[PDB]
Amino acid sequence: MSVISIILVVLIAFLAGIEGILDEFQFHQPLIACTLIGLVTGNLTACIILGGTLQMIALGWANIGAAVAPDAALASVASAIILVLGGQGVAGIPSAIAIAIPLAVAGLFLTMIVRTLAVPIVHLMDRAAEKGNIRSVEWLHISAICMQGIRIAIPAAALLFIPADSVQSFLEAMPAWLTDGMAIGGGMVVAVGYALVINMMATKEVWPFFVIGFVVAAISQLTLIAIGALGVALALIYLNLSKMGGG
Amino acid sequence: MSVISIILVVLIAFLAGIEGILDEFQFHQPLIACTLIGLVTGNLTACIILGGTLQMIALGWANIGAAVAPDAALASVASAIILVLGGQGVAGIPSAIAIAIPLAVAGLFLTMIVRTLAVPIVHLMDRAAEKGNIRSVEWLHISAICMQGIRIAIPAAALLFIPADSVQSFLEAMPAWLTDGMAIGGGMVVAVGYALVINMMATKEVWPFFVIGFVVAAISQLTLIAIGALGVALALIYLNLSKMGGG
Amino acid sequence: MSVISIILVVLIAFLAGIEGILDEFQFHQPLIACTLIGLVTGNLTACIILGGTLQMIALGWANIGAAVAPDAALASVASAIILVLGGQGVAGIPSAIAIAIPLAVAGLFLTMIVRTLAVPIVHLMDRAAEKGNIRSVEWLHISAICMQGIRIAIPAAALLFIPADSVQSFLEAMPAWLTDGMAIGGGMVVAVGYALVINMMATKEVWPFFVIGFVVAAISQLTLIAIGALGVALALIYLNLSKMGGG
Amino acid sequence: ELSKRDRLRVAWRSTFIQGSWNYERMQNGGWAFSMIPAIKKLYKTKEDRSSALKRHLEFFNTHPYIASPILGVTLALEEERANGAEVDDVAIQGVKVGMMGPLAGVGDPVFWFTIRPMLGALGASLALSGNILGPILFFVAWNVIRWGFMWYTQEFGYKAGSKITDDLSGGLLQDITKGASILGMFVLAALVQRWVNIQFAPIISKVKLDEGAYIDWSHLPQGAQGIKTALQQQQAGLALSEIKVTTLQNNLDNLIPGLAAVALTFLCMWLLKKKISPIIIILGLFVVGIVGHLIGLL
Amino acid sequence: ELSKRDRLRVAWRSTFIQGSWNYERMQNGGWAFSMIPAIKKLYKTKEDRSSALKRHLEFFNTHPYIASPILGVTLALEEERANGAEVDDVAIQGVKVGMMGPLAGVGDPVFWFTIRPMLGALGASLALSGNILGPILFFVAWNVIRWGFMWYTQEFGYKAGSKITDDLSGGLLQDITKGASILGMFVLAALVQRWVNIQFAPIISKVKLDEGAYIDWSHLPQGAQGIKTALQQQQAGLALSEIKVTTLQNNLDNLIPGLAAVALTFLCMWLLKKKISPIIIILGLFVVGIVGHLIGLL
Amino acid sequence: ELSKRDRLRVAWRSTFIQGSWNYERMQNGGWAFSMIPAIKKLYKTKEDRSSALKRHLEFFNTHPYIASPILGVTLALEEERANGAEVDDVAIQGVKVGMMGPLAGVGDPVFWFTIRPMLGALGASLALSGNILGPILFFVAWNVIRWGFMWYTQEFGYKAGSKITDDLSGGLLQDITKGASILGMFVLAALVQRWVNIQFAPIISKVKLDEGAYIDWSHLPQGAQGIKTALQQQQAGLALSEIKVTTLQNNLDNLIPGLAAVALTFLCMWLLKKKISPIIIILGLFVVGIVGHLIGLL
Ligand SMILES: OC[C@H]1O[C@H](O)[C@@H](O)[C@@H](O)[C@@H]1O
Ligand SMILES: OC[C@H]1O[C@H](O)[C@@H](O)[C@@H](O)[C@@H]1O
Ligand SMILES: OC[C@H]1O[C@H](O)[C@@H](O)[C@@H](O)[C@@H]1O
Repeated sequence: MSVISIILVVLIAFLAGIEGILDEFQFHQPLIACTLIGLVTGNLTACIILGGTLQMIALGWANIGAAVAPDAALASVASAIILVLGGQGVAGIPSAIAIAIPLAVAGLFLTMIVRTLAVPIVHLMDRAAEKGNIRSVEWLHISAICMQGIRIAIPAAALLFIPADSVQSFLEAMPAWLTDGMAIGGGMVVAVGYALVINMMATKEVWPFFVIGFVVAAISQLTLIAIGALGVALALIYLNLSKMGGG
Repeated sequence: MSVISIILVVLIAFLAGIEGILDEFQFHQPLIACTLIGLVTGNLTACIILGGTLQMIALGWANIGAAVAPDAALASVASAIILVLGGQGVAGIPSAIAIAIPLAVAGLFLTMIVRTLAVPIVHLMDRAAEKGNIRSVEWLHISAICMQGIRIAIPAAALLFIPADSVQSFLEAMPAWLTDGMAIGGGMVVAVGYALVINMMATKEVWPFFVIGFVVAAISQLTLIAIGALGVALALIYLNLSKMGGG
Repeated sequence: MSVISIILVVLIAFLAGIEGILDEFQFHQPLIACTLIGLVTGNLTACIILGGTLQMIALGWANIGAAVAPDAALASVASAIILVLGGQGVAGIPSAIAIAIPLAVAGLFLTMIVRTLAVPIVHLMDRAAEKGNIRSVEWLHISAICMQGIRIAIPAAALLFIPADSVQSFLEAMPAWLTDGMAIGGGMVVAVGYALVINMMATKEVWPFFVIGFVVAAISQLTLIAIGALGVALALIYLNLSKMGGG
Repeated sequence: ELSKRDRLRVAWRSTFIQGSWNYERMQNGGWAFSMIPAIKKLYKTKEDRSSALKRHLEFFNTHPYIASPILGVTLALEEERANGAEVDDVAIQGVKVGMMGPLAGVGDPVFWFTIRPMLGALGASLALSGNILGPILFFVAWNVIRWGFMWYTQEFGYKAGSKITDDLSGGLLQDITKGASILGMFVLAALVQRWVNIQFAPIISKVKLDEGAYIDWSHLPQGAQGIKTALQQQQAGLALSEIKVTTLQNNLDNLIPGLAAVALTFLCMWLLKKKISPIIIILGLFVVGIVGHLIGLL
Repeated sequence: ELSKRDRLRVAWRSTFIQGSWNYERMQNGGWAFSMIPAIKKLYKTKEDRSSALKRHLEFFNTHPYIASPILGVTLALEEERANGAEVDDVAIQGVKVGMMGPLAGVGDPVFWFTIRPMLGALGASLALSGNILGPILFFVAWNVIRWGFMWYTQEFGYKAGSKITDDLSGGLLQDITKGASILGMFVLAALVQRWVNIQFAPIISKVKLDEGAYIDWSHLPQGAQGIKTALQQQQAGLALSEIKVTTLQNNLDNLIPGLAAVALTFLCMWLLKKKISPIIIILGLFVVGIVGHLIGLL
Repeated sequence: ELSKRDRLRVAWRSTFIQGSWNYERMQNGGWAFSMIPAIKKLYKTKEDRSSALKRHLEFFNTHPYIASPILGVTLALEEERANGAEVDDVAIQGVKVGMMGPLAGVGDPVFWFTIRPMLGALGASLALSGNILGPILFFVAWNVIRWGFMWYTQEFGYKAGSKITDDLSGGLLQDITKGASILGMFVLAALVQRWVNIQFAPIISKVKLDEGAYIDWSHLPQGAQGIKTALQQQQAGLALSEIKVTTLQNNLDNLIPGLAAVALTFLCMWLLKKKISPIIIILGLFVVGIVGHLIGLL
């Protein structure tokens, strides 16, 4: 609404965008990306609930070995802006969570194109590297970082100056076959991200633990934290047995 | 209904009967005894569902060490014939599965009498064995196999030329104390089959695994396949620990 | 009702009271304190149900290392007397179990005061010990045991000669803030009893087993007996692996 | 001289190891039938044919699929004792008896209670959907693995007894026994709990609830509102009926589900340890079930 | 000379090991009472009776049932130090203190939280059905096991200290300690989660559902059809009420059930590690509970 | 001479290890950017600066947090090879490639799938209640542990390669790898089952129930009594509707829940083993999902 609010939200959106692949300070996480954007826009307690709700889903959304994760950063800011612009701070939480998830069609490709646009950047970096001008690499790196931040900075600024729902996007989307196909495909991409890391560590000694974990994760009794604690306990028992068993 | 159909069904019933104790090619299993008998009788897709439903029950129906299992082969053919003769190929599946199970009164006795009727067969086998006529033993064995097939061949042919329900059996059964007592006893005999094999392998090193399996088999969360995978994983972990722990 | 009944119930209440800290023959257990008091009062089958119901709750009510447990003995007799005096031997079981539990306000303080009142008893024991009169210590010990029995003998006798409701207690209790605060605090004290014994035995080798036990104790599938059997099985497997793995 | 296409016939006849099954002698006639070509090729002129029939008609009961190791070791001994006059007529039986228990104990769980249930469930997965590929895959895979196991184990048993001393206690051939035992115990406990119906049907007590438990279905709002009230109150945890019917089954299930099943299994194990024939035990189960339903215990 | 029917009396008096229980000195008077016949028989003429009372009235707390090993080792040492003048007055106390902790740690879980709960559940199984055999079996089996354990451990402790050096670290007498510790940790974690009620009662948010979750209990068909529609819609997963009432208990349960219970147990463990008396801790639990219910946290 | 406040700058710029992320060369520009001050201080007059840029711009992908060991080993080797003419220019690359796989495999699960989910759940516990302390604790604790790891591992890698031979296969530095692998496989299997939605939506059969299963919504009592009859019948287990709608999802769930998820994960693993880029695989998942929804399989 105010001129300070728009610049604060675009600045924090840029910060979240750079942290999207920086992935060190974790602004891109919805548990932080939705509370900083809610503290400065007025209603604060109305956004922490949405941040926690989206953080529940956002677990297991790591970018593993050249395999991106669906809506690491774009959803966290995009749903929060829609929640705060349209009112219903607590009642609009399901509405925002039903819009953050289907943004993988505009969230995954939007980051993949930015990651692949940096090939000329590294080529020019090497080009300046032959002459040994080491002051230009330390400028090109931050240029790449700011380019990465643009992909979140631009849509955040756009959302303010458009209708507060953004469920239309010019065209009402292909007749009910693309909008749900992309959604159902967004729930499968993470498997690829898992598929690499499971491929990263895979021995005949740890496969039975994979089987046990895939079995004991059955219906609605054990939470994710409970399964993690069970895995830690099993690993500790195995290591304690192995230490004395070797010899 | 045709002359070809009756001879095909009695031939496959004879094959299932010999496989009942041959237990090699698994024709006696309802997964096969109900689809071969459904493919040749017309409606095929209406019998595979019944075959799968009876296969779910038929798990854990092994004949272990002179302990027979209830209705290994007779039920698979008998329920399928009733299903196909009386119509309702898909609606009559509960009706067929409600008659396949209570045939243990006519399924276990009918097979055990045939198994004990072959003692004179091996007696005559030895009698011909003293004289060294080894061409007659290979005929007596085939005659025994044919006799084993008869116990399923005869009722299959009888079912066609009687009313298609066969829930009467001449007398309406003793007044509601025999027909249900035999039923509740048929769900208990399998314990004997386990009792021997559990007796077959029983060491102080594997009893805790029996306790764990008997505990983790609790309410409606883990399927049979899940419990099998869990057992395989536990066995593999134990063997991996033991191999390096020995020394 | 009869003069024999009152003396029998007060005698068995005294025996339960002395067994309260004797804790040897287990009369103070509701499985026994409610059936002996029901056998002699007439209706016997109407009290075994209450005894079992209170025994189910009474599991995990051990007095561990100077940490008392709520209503080890007082509740078992007090609920049974109310059940038998007011009729509804089977219908009054919930009424009795709803009064046995909230007696921790009059059950824990009433026993701890008796435990701390015996310090002068052992002081006098030492005083008679310096002169070497060993015939007086063996009298003071049963004197202390009888004093312990009094704390259960007195309320049992009082309950007979008062109205059979006993949910009044002269004053109707502080206005709904004390009677429920004490109740919710009574369900928390046992943790201290656990906290000591867990502190009594705690190594880095057994903590993962604590984690596994705390995890697998989830919603309404495994009973306490099942969890105990699981713990025994895990312990046996660990010991079997350790015995061969050492060397 | 025991050519290969004689072992082909022997292995194919091993498919008929059963069929001549008898309580007096189990799987003896079938074992003799599977050895007929071996007698035919190796012996002559009828003096020792009858000796072969006598020495191949004694007690031999084991798992039908894992029995080809014995059928290979018998040829391995027989082809060299005749050509060399190293007749034993008791070592050929000692090697048979020695591999009776362990082989049955490693074959019965793996085939009957490990591969059979998983393959049946996998086949019925597609079969319950109406797809023939379920049963087709079940048949093809089971027969392929069975025939491959029989062939490979029979050729492995064809190796002389000089290797069987190391091929009996591994190594690797003994570790598989322990793994199969563990897996079989696990699956057998699961089967004992899940698929032994000893559901009792007595009634212990019929107690009416206090006026704080039932929904009190006599003052609810009339029309589309009492519905909501009853549903919410049931979700709260209020007892459905004014009388709490309690059964012995509910009381027994509070300790461990299926306690009667494991108790009966242990009783049958103890009975079998007393050399009681399983037929008498099965008849005992039928009679105890029928008299229990007559009395009303079950 | 410590005849058998003297250790009979000693073991029977060991049943009253408690009774003289005190916060200052725990189980000291009871320990003295259980040793009175040993003092009576072996000592004389009153110079050393008082010394006996002094050296059998110090601090001694352990599990009541597993205490007969100490009561046997003390007799084994005392019957020899008088007859041979090897009186120590410090090794008889060193053995008492050195077997104080481990025996308590191996006896407390086994008897209180392993055998007591299983026996109580087994007894209440029949007791909840109205059958007296439940409590009868509980009483008889519990008495048999306690008396047998105390007698066997007492007569094992009667063996001289030359054997206790090997009978303290096995072998077999140390493995049982580890097994009991594992079983106790498992059961204690289960008890901590299941039977520590810290049920909170705040309310976080009262959000009205969107027009896609509630059943719309204002437009259903009237009579025998709306009922079925509501039941099917509930089975679908539609939210029951217009407002999704959320509690702090629900949010806390999403991490691990009973997080407050384990947190409180850890806090009490840390407090006990600071040498704080358990009575003050119990009073602290009572006061925090009452003030929490006053505030509204609980 | 690699002063401490140069390693501080190097570690701070290591926070920007990513940002110049490319599919051609992953994390190469960021790695070069993190070594700029070290190249500035130790090199001079521009002949070898270009060689340094070529030597620190090759392929290097690992976990962003556990990469400071490499950044410390490279500094340790460079500070000694220039001061001593021990130029190797292939061993400093061999050490980079040698710690590529194991470090990524011990860092990816621990940070992304072990600490991230636990801290996210813990923070959202209070966040779902409206308390800022949740996100505040998440941010503070995560950044504290991240910076502590990045600094301690960096200063440990600053130790010469004479120690890295023992600090690569422990001991303790190899057992942590196995424990992290076990925990990662467990949590990854849980994630694959729980959070891979491949919910099918075909319909297999539409069978009408027999006259013994459905509530018979045509003869129930009218008003507050039919409600009770229907609710008790539902609690009994009677089928709500006349037609038992069965889906392929229901039949597939009877074997193991989430069989499609693990099947797809294994297929993707096999595709990745064929050196196929993950980008093509992700596009394949998108296209297979959209065509499946078009056909109706999903
Ligand atoms: O560890 C592998 C590494 O691969 C890529 O560089 C990125 O996806 C990182 O986030 C990931 O950690
Ligand atoms: O393995 C023992 C063996 O015993 C009997 O011969 C039959 O029941 C077989 O099916 C079984 O395999
Ligand atoms: O075992 C320790 C011991 O401590 C105290 O003396 C009492 O609480 C006993 O009941 C307990 O057994």
